[PDB]
Amino acid sequence: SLLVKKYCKMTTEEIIRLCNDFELPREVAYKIVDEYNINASRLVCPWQLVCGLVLNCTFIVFNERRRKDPRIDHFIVSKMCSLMLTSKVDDVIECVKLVKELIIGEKWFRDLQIRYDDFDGIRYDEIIFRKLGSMLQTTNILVTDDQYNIWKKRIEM
DNA sequence: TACAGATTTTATGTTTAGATCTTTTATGCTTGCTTTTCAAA
Repeated sequence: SLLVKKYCKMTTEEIIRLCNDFELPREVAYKIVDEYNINASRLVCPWQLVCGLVLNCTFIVFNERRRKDPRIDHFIVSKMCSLMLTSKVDDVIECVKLVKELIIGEKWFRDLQIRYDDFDGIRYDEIIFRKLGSMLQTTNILVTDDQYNIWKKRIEM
């Protein structure tokens, strides 16, 4: 598996072509390249770092269609194990959980979360009522209005 | 004015909460030396 081999050396072309497999814009891929170039000589398994960075970027870039459809979350992680030569899925989840704490406090990741409105999966208007202890926050019991509208369109079609 | 009772004043004892200083002991930095896994060939 690609998550096991150590001390690999990579080119910029491999990183920028692996970034375009998941449909990322140019500046996000450039920030992924720069985050790799900062920690170039102080790295053990670069494939894990690149995999988890392109993951944590493509949940943020594709959060709204993940809210539209949940199985895309099972589609991006299925595309990753079909490229990283890894049989199981839990290694990729532990990989992204491990690389998440390395970029959490940085300015570019904060600006990405601001610009694409991810904030660990929910809007600012929802997270400011969840942290305040507002009981009037939207609970995860009923479906959303857009989901009800597209379901009613599916019924009428 | 006048005296009985209530309250204040002054004085001392009892117990608790806490400060300050002193002494002995733990701990952390410094320097030198030796062990032991780690990225590279």
